[PDB]
Amino acid sequence: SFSFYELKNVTNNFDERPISVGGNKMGEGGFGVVYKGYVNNTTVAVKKLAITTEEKQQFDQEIKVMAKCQHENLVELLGFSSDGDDLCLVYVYMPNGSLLDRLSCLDGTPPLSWHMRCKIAQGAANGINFLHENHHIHRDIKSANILLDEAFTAKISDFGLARATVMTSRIVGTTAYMAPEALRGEITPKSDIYSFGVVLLEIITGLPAVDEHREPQLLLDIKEEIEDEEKTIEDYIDKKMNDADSTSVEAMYSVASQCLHEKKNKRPDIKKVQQLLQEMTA
Ligand SMILES: CC(C)Oc1nc2nn([C@]34CO[C@](C)(C3)C4)cc2cc1C(=O)Nc1cccn([C@H]2C[C@H]2F)c1=O
Repeated sequence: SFSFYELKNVTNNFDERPISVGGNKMGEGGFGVVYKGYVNNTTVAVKKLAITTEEKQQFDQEIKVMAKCQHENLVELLGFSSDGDDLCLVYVYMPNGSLLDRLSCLDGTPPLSWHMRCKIAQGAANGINFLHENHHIHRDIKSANILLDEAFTAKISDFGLARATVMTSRIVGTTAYMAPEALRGEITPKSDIYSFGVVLLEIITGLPAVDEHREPQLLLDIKEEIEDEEKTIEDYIDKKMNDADSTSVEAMYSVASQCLHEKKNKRPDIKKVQQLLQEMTA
């Protein structure tokens, strides 16, 4: 447990400037802003939450799922702070930031090699598999919620939407990653698989999941382009790599394609996805 005074103190008073300019801001999600902190001889990440105020519930839920789900491919939650002006979650610092940022080479980081893209996709599937085995649905699988430590091990983060077939009157998620049935209110782990297909296309292409100036705007729509023979896989392979063999890139694309089936019951389950990603680099 942490106090707002101490989290405030170790974040330079929640300095909103980017790290490069001298502040503490590392990024921001839909629901908060993430700051670097240095507390008790340890670098940490501190998310200050910031949707109706009752919609506090997320803070509450994030703590319960972290208690249950601990795994090599899941971010570790260090502590929290409910006292003070805002609420705050403290996590183990992830030295290579998010997969989203490393795919865009944000702040000058080197492009991820194909070999490391392959290991990261396997690691992220392992984290999803752990969640579904423990009867959890993440509901916000995306490359911004896959973080990378100093070994480039993938760790799933941001459990504020996770849940323990069923409809909800409160649809949540990130639209550019969301399966059709999840957009329409369904709660199923089959939807996490769909979102993971989009993440696999980010990893293949280096492109963001949505781009209003791009044709097509939604990355998941390049699957139909390739199927229609309007483009090839090769047209979309990230050029910022020189170790991407054709065979294994097409193999991961095929995985991404099966994940992106419109009909949830035609999608592979996470165990099949794990097996196929394993076979890719075997
Ligand atoms: C993605 C962004 C928000 O976080 C980070 N960006 C970073 N960039 N760099 C560098 C180093 O060299 C560079 C050139 C790349 C800058 C290091 C980073 C560490 C973090 C971090 O540890 N971030 C989280 C840890 C734990 C959890 N969560 C999420 C729940 C939310 F809080 C995190 O976000």
